[PDB]
Amino acid sequence: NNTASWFTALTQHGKEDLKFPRGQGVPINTNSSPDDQIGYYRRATRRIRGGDGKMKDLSPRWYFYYLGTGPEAGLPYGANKDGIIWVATEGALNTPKDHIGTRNPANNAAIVLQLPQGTTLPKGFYAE
Repeated sequence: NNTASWFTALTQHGKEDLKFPRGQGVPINTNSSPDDQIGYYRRATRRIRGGDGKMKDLSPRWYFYYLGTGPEAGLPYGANKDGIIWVATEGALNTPKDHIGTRNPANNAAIVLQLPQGTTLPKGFYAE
C-alpha cells in the first residue's frame, strides 16, 4: 500500500500556504484524460536535527494526488482540512480517480511537476 504521488513535490520556500485560482494547479500528465484533471495537494512536513541538536522544520513539500487517491483518498472534493488544498481543471469529473491511482516507485519514476504556461503560483513556491 505504497501511496506515493505520481509527481515531484512543490516546495514552499515562503510563508503562504499553497493555493491556486479555480481552474489552475493540476499537474500536466499525458497519461490522463480531461475527465481526470482534479485532485488535491497535501502538505508534507519534515523535521531534521539542526546544527545545534534542536529539531527544526524543513521547508514543507506539497504533493499532488488525484481525487479519490492518496493519503486523503476518502475526502470529497472541497472538503476542508489543514494541509489539503483542492485543484480542478475546467471540464473534470467529480468522481474518484481509481482509474489513475497512485505510483509505485519500484516500477515508475515520478513525473516532474509541470503546469501550463502563466499559472499563478503563490509567492515562494517554484519547485524543480
